Amino acid sequence: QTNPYARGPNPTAASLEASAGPFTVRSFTVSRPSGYGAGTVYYPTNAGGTVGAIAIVPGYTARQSSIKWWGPRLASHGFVVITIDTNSTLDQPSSRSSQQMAALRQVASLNGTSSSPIYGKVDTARMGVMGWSMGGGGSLISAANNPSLKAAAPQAPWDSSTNFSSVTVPTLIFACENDSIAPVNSSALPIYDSMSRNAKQFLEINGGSHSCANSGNSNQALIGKKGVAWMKRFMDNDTRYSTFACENPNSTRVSDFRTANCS
Repeated sequence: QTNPYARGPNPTAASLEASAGPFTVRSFTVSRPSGYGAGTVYYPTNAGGTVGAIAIVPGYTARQSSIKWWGPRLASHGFVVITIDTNSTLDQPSSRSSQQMAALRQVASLNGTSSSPIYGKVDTARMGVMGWSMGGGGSLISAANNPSLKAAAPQAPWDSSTNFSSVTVPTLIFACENDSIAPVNSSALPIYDSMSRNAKQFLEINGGSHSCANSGNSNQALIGKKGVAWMKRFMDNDTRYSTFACENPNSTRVSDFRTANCS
């Protein structure tokens, strides 16, 4: 009769492009991180039911400030988000994946802790992974090793191997056209091309440097619209987002677009 995971009013193009969605957002610092360096948790106060969880990791030498804007933007549409700092700023993708999954593990334990702000707010069976550069490589390793994850959306990914043909998780890849650290022709695009068994999408930002999807970027309307809709459609099975998730935006800010196995 109804989707038990659907939350919030019917989405529109304007509402997905605004800086904030429908729910009020609060946040707190993790007092004693378990297996990673530091973490901030963003959550909705009034979503009307339990919601899925997303863990986000930055890149080599980077910290939480680079990916922070995703916290309030995703949480305000009905998600619990944890953004992390790694044990060392110089950790490699394999280690970054380990710490991303330890962060999801701790969010799950906080759901059962009555003193926590997110006590009872999380559906621990529905989780997803995001991250930038080496942390986006780490996100793909996480999905390849843990196929119960519901969604993946790395940005400017990099890894020592481009072969991710074992990934069965729905994966959205954000790429930046003018990336000189993890160039599209030698990382993001071969990574996308290796995935043969999943719903997938490739979205390359016109004229974008390596940090084209970080906090402060000038395409937050489009990037945020696509990120929220992808997570809504595949973590929540919410078919109100099916067109927003799979469609070609037909935008002057996208220089390359590709999708497979979506509808």
